[PDB]
Amino acid sequence: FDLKSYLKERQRQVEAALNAILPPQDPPLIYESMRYSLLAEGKRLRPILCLASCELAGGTAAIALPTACALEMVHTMSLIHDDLPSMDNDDFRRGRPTNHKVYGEDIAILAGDALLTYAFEAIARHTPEVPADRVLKVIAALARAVGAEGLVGGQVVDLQSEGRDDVNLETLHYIHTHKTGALLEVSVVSGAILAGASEELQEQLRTYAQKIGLAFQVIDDILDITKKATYPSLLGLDASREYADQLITEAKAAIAAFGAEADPLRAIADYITAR
Amino acid sequence: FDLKSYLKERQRQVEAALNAILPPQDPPLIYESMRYSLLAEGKRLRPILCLASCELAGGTAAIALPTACALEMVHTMSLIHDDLPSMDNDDFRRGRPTNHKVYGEDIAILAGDALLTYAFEAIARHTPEVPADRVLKVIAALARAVGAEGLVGGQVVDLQSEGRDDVNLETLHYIHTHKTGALLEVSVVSGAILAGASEELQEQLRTYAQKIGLAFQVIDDILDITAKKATYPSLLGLDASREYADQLITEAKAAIAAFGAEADPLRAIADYITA
Repeated sequence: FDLKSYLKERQRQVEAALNAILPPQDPPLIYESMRYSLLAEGKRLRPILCLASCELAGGTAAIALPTACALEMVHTMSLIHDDLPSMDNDDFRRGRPTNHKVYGEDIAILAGDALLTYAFEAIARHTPEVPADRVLKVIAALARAVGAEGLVGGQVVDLQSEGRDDVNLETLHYIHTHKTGALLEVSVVSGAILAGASEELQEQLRTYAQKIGLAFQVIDDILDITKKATYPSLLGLDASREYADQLITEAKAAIAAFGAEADPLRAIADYITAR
Repeated sequence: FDLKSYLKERQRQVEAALNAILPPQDPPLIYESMRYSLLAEGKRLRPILCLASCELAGGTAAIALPTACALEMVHTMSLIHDDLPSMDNDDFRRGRPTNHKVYGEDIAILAGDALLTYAFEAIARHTPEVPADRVLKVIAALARAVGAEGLVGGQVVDLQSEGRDDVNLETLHYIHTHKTGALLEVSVVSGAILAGASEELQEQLRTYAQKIGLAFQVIDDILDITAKKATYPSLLGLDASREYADQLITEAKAAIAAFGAEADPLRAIADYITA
């Protein structure tokens, strides 16, 4: 399976969709700020996982593309807010000034707020050929994933953990499953819901997304060391490596029943451990 | 019509709903910050307009109460973000410290983000009986109203207008219809949509909400000078501003003139503004 080629094609398609679904409008400054962060270079993993889960569950890319775009908008608003001086205080991201360094903190906050709202608008208004009740379940699932039970909850426990000496593995698990996991889970589940997948298929994809998310975090901590409590700091390097391998095993196991449709998802799992 | 008595009863109902729909949960700090701003003293005009519009269009309070709560959550997140040092830099609001002075700017930003998301979750998850397609229309309408075409667009043109000497009546009209009007418009329209009102009834209520919003702003500007920023008095003159306020309330009551009973609370709110 040519993962490099699949990812490059899908990245191009998502970037073209994002550019078309949020065109330059009035007032020009707020649209420019939003698009400055949204159309910046990125892997587009969340939209790609949404389109791949839809296809695997028998749906078309077309029905899931608004939701795919929405997932990137929510991801983008979390980065804009996190770069703020009040939060991680970053002047640069991937070689490019951060939104607030170019437009001011006030415009950056507002660009984040407008992207979060546009995510919900795009799902509700533009999702084609899916019954309303299923589109509503996606709205509810995305709202749960991004808010205090998900992304925001994770950010808040992480902030409270800064410079503590007592951060344990339960705390680390909560932070990673909420700060990053919740949005990965809803990326795959939303694609499946739009396609009209069974609860069983939804739970399989949820398992896959949680596991690859945790795997990515364990391997990143390993690559850093290749006071912040990390998987290596608590488990030890060799135990961390085994944990990462167990997570990708359980991720691939969750989608073992399918054929060629699951190959892109299998390849993404493999790539993480190969990194 | 006893407005004082109607408002006190509806305020009690909304505050009970708000407290129940967002109970204290884990992580405790984020829920505490959210509730600190959400359950603070207020008129609850937006939820009240939602319940009143639903009833007027033949719906029940019960079908609109999650949306009513959602409108207050969005209003609350706008105040939290606006009080930030990056924006209006307010240490106090209605006698009490602002969210960021109590919890820090990071928790305040995240509490705002989590309230905006919960607004959409509450509508999608808890709206009873109303068919899904109409609940989706409310999600879309609220997203349009809060984002760059509405509240955020208004805030951005307002920020760009600070310390300009060329601010004209078109700019002032845009700011007030978008910064404050759009959320008032969607408060009444959302109630009507949930009830299954005609486009005609929706446009009548929209006209009413825009006009009372403008009327409130013109009268506030009058009361500031009665007791460089371009105002209605600075551009129109005091006596012309007074006539504009009276014309707005006239056009607002005219919009709902055909009704006879459930329009009385909306008529009373128009009257209150001119007083």
